[PDB]
Amino acid sequence: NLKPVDAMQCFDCHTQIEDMHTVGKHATVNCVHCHDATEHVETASSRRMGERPVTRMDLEACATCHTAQFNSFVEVRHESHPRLEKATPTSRSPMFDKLIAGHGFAFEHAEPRSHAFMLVDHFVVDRAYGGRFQFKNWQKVTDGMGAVRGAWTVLTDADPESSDQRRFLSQTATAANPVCLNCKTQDHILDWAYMGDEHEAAKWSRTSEVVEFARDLNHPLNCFMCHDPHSAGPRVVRDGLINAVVDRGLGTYPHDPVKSEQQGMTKVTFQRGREDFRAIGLLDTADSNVMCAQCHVEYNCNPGYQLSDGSRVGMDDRRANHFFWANVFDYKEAAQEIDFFDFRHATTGAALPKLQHPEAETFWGSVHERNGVACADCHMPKVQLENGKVYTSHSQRTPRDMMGQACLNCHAEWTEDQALYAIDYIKNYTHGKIVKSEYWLAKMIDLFPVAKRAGVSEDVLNQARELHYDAHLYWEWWTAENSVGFHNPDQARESLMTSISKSKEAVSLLNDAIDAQVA
Amino acid sequence: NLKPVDAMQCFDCHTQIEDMHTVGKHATVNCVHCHDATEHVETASSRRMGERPVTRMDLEACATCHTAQFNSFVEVRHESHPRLEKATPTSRSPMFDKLIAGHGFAFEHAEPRSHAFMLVDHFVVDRAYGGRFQFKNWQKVTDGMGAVRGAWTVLTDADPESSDQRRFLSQTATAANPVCLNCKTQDHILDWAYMGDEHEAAKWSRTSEVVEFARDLNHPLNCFMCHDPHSAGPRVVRDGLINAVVDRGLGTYPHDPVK
Amino acid sequence: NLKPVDAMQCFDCHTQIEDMHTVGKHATVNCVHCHDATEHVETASSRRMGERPVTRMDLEACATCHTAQFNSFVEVRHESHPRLEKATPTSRSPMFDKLIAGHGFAFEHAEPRSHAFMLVDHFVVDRAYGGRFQFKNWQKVTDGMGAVRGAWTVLTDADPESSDQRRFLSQTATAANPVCLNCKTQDHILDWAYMGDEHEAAKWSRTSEVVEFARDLNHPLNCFMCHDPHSAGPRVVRDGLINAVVDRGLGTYPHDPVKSEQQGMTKVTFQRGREDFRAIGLLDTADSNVMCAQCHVEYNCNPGYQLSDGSRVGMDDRRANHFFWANVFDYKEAAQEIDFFDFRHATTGAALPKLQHPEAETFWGSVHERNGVACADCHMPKVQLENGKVYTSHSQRTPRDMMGQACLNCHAEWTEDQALYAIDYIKNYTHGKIVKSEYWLAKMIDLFPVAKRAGVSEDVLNQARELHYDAHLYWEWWTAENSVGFHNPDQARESLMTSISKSKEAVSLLNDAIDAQVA
Ligand code: HEC
Ligand code: HEC
Ligand code: HEC
Ligand code: HEC
Ligand code: HEC
Ligand code: HEC
Ligand code: HEC
Ligand code: HEC
Ligand code: HEC
Ligand code: HEC
Ligand code: HEC
Ligand code: HEC
Ligand code: HEC
Ligand code: HEC
Ligand SMILES: O=S([O-])[O-]
Ligand SMILES: O=S([O-])[O-]
Ligand SMILES: O=S([O-])[O-]
Ligand SMILES: O=S([O-])[O-]
Ligand SMILES: O=S([O-])[O-]
Ligand SMILES: O=S([O-])[O-]
Ligand SMILES: O=S([O-])[O-]
Ligand SMILES: [Ca+2]
Ligand SMILES: [Ca+2]
Repeated sequence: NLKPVDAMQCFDCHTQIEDMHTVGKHATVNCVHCHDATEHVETASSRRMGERPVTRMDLEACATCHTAQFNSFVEVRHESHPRLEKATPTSRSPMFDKLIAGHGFAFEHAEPRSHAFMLVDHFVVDRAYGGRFQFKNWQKVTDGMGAVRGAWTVLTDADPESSDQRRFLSQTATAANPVCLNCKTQDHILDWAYMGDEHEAAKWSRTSEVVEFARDLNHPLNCFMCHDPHSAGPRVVRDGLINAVVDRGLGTYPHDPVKSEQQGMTKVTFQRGREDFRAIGLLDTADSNVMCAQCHVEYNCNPGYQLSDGSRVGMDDRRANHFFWANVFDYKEAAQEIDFFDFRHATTGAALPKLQHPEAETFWGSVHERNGVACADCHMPKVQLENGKVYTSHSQRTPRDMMGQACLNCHAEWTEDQALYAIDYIKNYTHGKIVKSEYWLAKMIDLFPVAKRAGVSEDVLNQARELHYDAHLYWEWWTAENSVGFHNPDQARESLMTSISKSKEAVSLLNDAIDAQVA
Repeated sequence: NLKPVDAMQCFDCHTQIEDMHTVGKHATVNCVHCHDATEHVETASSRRMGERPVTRMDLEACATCHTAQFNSFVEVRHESHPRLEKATPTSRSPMFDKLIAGHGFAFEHAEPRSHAFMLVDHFVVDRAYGGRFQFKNWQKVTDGMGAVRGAWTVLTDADPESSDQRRFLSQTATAANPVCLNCKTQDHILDWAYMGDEHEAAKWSRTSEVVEFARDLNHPLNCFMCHDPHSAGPRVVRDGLINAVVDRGLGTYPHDPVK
Repeated sequence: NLKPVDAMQCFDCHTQIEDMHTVGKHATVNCVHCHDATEHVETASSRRMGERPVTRMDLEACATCHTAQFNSFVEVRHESHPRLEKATPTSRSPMFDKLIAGHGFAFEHAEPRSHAFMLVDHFVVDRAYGGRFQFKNWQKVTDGMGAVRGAWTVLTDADPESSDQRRFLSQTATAANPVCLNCKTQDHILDWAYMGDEHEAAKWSRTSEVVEFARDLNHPLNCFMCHDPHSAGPRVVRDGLINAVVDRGLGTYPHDPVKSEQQGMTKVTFQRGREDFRAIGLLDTADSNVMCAQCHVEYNCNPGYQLSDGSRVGMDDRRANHFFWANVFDYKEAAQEIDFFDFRHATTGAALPKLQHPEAETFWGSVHERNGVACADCHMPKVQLENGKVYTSHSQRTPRDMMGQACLNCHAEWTEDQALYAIDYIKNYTHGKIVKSEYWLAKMIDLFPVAKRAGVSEDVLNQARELHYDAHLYWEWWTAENSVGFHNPDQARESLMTSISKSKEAVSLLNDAIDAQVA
């Protein structure tokens, strides 16, 4: 059984914790729930840590007093089909392999499934660790509760004796690096300096051996990613997000200065040896738009190249951990501002961006966002009980499972079937334009080898490569983004029509040049 | 927001609470969750209460850290048919009126329904208070969460100016007395001496005016009826049961001395 | 009404029948249930048949005493979508037409449906008889009971006056031959010599006119294919299977000598004019793995060519009726051992194998097979009755229809939804790798005409053709095999990664050679 410690002892040295803990809704929650600091207190001085206290990062540390929220979070949605490859005719991107050739996602890119699995799925996907990690057997894929208890309770490592990234099966890649883990877990929150910069007090950084780092990590989506454990107040902890909102002064809502001021973020910094070490962003309000934007954004979390001179941009570079914080029509400018692209297309040779699930940036300026609706209203609504204490569902999933709470309370004019029909109208229309964008991109890509072999000039090929950048960006945003247009239907429409226009322009350019060589 | 108090200072006088609280699974749960003792601490000695501290008996005191248990308790089972008289051909006792004639249960004896309603149902049944108490209207019969928040949030008293047991409608009885309430609530746990015997320190006893007692009670089946709030360990609080098992030496299983 | 005959009369001449019938569970079942032998007994001698007795092969001969098993067998699973072409984007092999070009399956290859239809479906598929046979009208496609009563009760022949294989509609083929029928019916069990070799006593053989043979056949999947009618004991009757297990000494479990000895097969031969004529394989145990392996295997049942010199291998050759009895990683060696391939790819010119539903060979060495599980545990389980005599379901279908009996009795840790999710994880992952294997095969195939037209050498084209053999084998095994990886997920994964590797190797070889011609 837990025995309480005297927090006044701690507060003598930890004045920021004192100011947060004594004022918030955890003022009565004793430190012993999350820290074992007995030897620390015996050996610390006001400026030296002494013995390092143990800090619990397991979700069960919160589940004892908050069982309803924990249980709602860990539920597995079995209807969210698992390990389902997107590069198939029945999924999001039928022509993905041709369009993405040259990039590591060609090795595997599955649809998302329930949050319980995020860390294990990151470890086992074919593009990440060369197939080094597997579930202990194929039965363990069902075990959401086990994954939450810890990745290493359900996974195996093919070679515990080595720590290098290498292929263990032929059709795998080794794309994973330490930046990735910041959107899968924050078990490393006390061991990673802000942005992953080198730091004397940091065990792990952008340049660490990712296999060694992985072995130290266990829990998905820690509860404290959105809730300060000391004040219980709303926050973010993701470095890249704090960097965009606060350091670069872009604001929580870059298109709306007023909403940014009402619903802002305050950066709180913690030091080691009196040098800045790590930071959090305290939110003015419990704003799920910004909480979910810790991960559901377009980002760099990988090495790349410079647009200017084509030189390698390695993990050591700050740009390898970056939130662009830009909508699809501002993205090219944002990538130019850091002089960066992701890969060269294997067929066309074009410098190209790689887009990641940009839900937050897509949602900006949409009808729902403009009306003050937030991710949680549709994806984590309040539970409705005939007789009960209301709490917020933490099962972050499609509103199709809870249409009464997620849609119909606001849309009183609709039945469930009518609201579903409105969603499908948007998704069907947008998916049609995605498929057409892919048809035109593929037609363009396939002309590159024909043009090369016909002796078309490098100048013409480079003109087509510049068009490929835009044709790609204005398509891939929408196969990356998970709502199939629902979050912003007009923007999806405008972007996908632009993609098709760019590809058609490139097709015309190449066809004419090929024909001129033939004559 | 709650601010914790110095529990060690309490323990200078409260040695039984100290022994229970420091050892069990509520050792880290501060007294401020259930007690407002600021003036008490200022005025008490080990031999004098001073100002009486406030003690919370509402179930929400536990629901903050144990929402799953609270929500499962308060749920209303709509299939448990409400206000269903047992003395009918389709219920438990078709000839109950003839057989029970002379007893107060002849005025009304319904089948049980969900625990959330036990205190309000005790107050409104025709055999108990002469029909003095009613739900505010016939819609309120559904409101389990409201009854749990407190009986007087969902009930009305026909005559707040009098405190006597009498009939307000002809076919009612006044069978209720203070002993009844021990199986409906323990809001009176600090105001009732063991067995309801007369005691200088008891506001309420077996001989109190039950209408006055009723007005002072709010919550059904308090969570602490089965769980000690200090140790979190298993217990009972009902005097009559402790009297049978312990005082009269019958044991928890009178037919099995080993068990 | 049936009148019993004196079996002692028969036993004077039929001593093998005596030894089987008098000992087994049909010792009390009189010969008249299945034979009309009155004139036979009047005219036979100990070595000459005289008048041929009539033998019933209709399933109703068993249904009188075994109605439960019969009714469970004949049930139509309407959820098993009928006449569904696999070469479509929503089915098993979206790029099948490009990959299989040159082979008769390009004319039609539908998904399987319920066993009641196997003989009629064989007769009416577009690749088989040139469209000669049809159901009497499009309503008859529903009539499972009618198909079981007899194919010719529900089918019509476009030209009863001719017996040649020819096209009756333009986009059909005439792939059917007498070997095919051995996996659709055994009505011919007394009229076909072992392996279909020429024999004086055999009415039909590998070289027969298949249209004439077809007209003589009526019933699907006779009950006696797995149960000896005389002893009632477990057996197989399929010649190709007996040949692999017994004649070639490969064993019932080629990867496990011990299991092969515990669960073995005894070949029993019957003679005509004191010369070996036909055979059965009596099983040591009621082993559904080996019973279902009569048909659910990779096989030759067709003419082909020699790998060594490219010469035709006709129906007259023993190799036209062959069970390879080899897993995917042993198959190439098995085809080399008989010097055989199926077709030349229409685009690449590569010699290629054609793979057939290799469920039995895929199941070997899988986790379930290693734990002593058999096909019937998941596809024909015991019926569970609150009050009833237990029998074995004969409705051989997906375990999704009976998850309680097929999975959950063994997997107590799972709900039905969890077990379904585990199946889908495997099928989704494997199908993703199938689609990727097809993408790479298609990319390779499409380079052949480009290379040819650029003047690439025959030596390079032949190197690519050798790679095509392996790229094809390691892909097609999995579109042929019906579990979409479930029966052996690790093997599917290893094979499909090998396919992709081989195709990528060939793409690189051809691209480099084309580029060298251009420069
Ligand atoms: C002064 C003598 C201290 C006492 C009393 C307590 N802590 Fe401490 N702590 C102290 C220092 C100098 C440091 C290094 C960081 C800094 O602020 O200078 C720490 C660090 C921690 C940590 C972080 C550990 C990590 O892994 O990075 C924790 C969780 C922590 N301290 C907790 C803690 C508790 C619970 C205390 C009361 C029991 C406590 N500290 C007392 C200095 C001092
Ligand atoms: C019991 C000892 C608790 C532990 C362990 C955790 N929390 Fe808590 N939490 C607790 C209480 C008594 C309260 C106040 C309840 C009230 O409404 O009065 C809270 C509150 C929260 C909140 C809401 C805060 C707000 O300002 O609205 C959150 C978001 C919260 N708690 C989160 C949380 C986390 C993430 C925990 C694990 C690190 C955790 N709590 C543990 C009691 C206890
Ligand atoms: C936050 C900015 C992230 C970074 C850094 C990484 N990932 Fe991620 N990932 C993120 C989200 C919001 C999602 C779900 C939405 C979606 O579009 O899938 C994911 C999903 C995955 C998955 C599962 C789906 C799949 O692609 O198969 C995997 C396997 C995964 N992510 C791996 C991964 C790798 C290897 C990363 C570093 C190269 C990485 N993620 C970083 C958010 C973020
Ligand atoms: C990084 C730590 C994340 C935070 C914060 C949020 N999400 Fe997320 N989400 C993330 C990943 C890596 C995945 C894929 C997990 C996998 O194993 O594949 C997801 C997935 C989702 C989904 C799909 C769930 C399903 O049933 O398939 C949804 C609807 C979703 N995410 C929504 C969502 C919301 C609304 C968030 C703020 C409350 C949120 N996520 C935060 C990564 C992270
Ligand atoms: C960000 C992706 C979150 C994660 C990780 C966790 N919670 Fe959460 N929580 C989140 C939101 C948007 C809200 C609603 C805020 C509002 O006022 O609208 C909450 C709320 C809570 C509460 C408060 C009580 C309630 O409303 O239910 C608690 C106690 C709470 N959350 C606990 C909790 C636990 C235990 C978590 C890990 C399993 C957890 N939260 C993660 C957003 C996010
Ligand atoms: C948060 C500030 C709490 C308050 C308010 C209440 N309880 Fe509690 N309880 C709390 C914790 C942290 C624990 C330990 C959890 C663990 O398993 O480690 C408990 C435990 C209990 C138990 C279980 C006790 C045991 O198994 O020995 C019970 C029965 C219990 N709590 C009851 C309870 C009651 C009735 C409350 C209102 C008077 C109550 N708790 C309030 C945290 C908190
Ligand atoms: C609008 C046209 C109504 C219809 C249709 C139904 N109800 Fe009603 N009801 C309505 C009002 C305005 C009121 C009084 C509200 C108040 O708070 O003063 C009521 C009252 C009831 C009651 C209580 C009656 C009592 O004597 O105390 C009940 C039990 C009730 N309503 C139930 C009910 C049922 C079951 C209905 C469908 C048959 C129904 N109402 C329809 C308004 C309207
Ligand atoms: C000796 C005079 C016989 C008598 C008595 C019976 N049978 Fe016969 N049978 C006999 C011969 C020489 C043959 C040819 C095969 C052989 O073993 O040498 C047969 C064949 C059959 C068959 C197979 C018919 C076919 O189509 O191939 C059957 C089904 C059969 N016999 C049945 C049978 C029955 C039921 C008898 C008792 C009523 C019986 N036979 C008697 C020789 C002799
Ligand atoms: C009635 C005259 C029957 C005819 C016609 C068929 N079978 Fe039979 N069968 C019959 C009996 C009385 C029994 C024994 C029942 C018992 O359990 O004691 C059987 C048994 C079988 C078995 C089980 C054998 C075993 O060793 O376990 C099988 C597989 C079987 N029978 C198959 C079968 C076939 C395929 C039939 C048509 C050729 C057939 N039976 C006809 C009675 C009768
Ligand atoms: C046993 C070794 C077989 C041989 C010989 C033939 N077929 Fe077959 N066939 C077999 C099985 C186990 C299945 C079901 C599994 C599957 O993958 O489909 C089939 C299926 C068919 C079908 C229906 C499905 C389809 O392809 O449209 C047809 C029309 C069919 N088979 C025809 C056919 C022909 C023409 C054959 C000789 C060239 C032939 N089969 C032989 C098993 C076996
Ligand atoms: C040859 C005589 C076979 C034997 C012995 C077994 N199977 Fe079969 N199976 C065969 C064919 C030709 C077909 C396709 C029939 C058609 O008309 O398309 C099948 C089909 C199946 C299926 C699919 C059923 C569905 O609902 O779609 C299954 C699940 C199946 N077969 C399983 C199976 C089992 C487990 C067997 C041993 C008990 C078995 N089959 C034997 C051909 C033959
Ligand atoms: C009476 C008004 C009918 C309606 C309503 C439906 N059907 Fe029909 N159908 C009808 C007749 C008289 C016939 C020909 C019967 C014969 O044996 O001559 C049919 C035929 C069909 C067929 C076969 C078509 C073929 O081309 O061979 C099919 C597949 C069929 N019918 C199906 C069908 C469906 C699905 C209906 C509802 C949508 C339907 N029929 C209605 C008479 C009538
Ligand atoms: C192989 C593909 C089979 C076909 C064709 C038929 N049956 Fe079958 N049968 C098969 C198996 C795997 C089993 C279970 C054996 C075990 O002990 O596990 C059976 C069993 C029977 C029985 C025994 C009683 C029972 O378990 O139900 C009978 C009487 C039986 N089978 C009859 C029967 C009939 C009538 C068939 C044609 C419709 C038939 N079997 C075909 C495998 C196969
Ligand atoms: C007993 C007769 C079983 C039947 C029926 C089913 N399963 Fe099974 N399964 C069984 C065992 C003994 C094992 C190995 C257990 C271990 O931990 O060693 C399995 C394994 C699986 C697996 C994992 C396969 C892997 O390759 O790692 C899966 C995905 C699985 N089982 C699923 C499954 C399904 C869906 C079933 C019904 C169709 C099913 N099993 C039946 C034992 C038995
Ligand atoms: O209070 S923290 O800043 O040590
Ligand atoms: O914020 S900057 O990188 O445009
Ligand atoms: O790879 S993650 O960013 O989807
Ligand atoms: O500790 S109590 O008994 O005052
Ligand atoms: O008994 S059989 O061999 O004629
Ligand atoms: O059995 S042989 O053909 O390898
Ligand atoms: O053609 S049969 O072998 O599927
Ligand atoms: Ca990116
Ligand atoms: Ca073959």
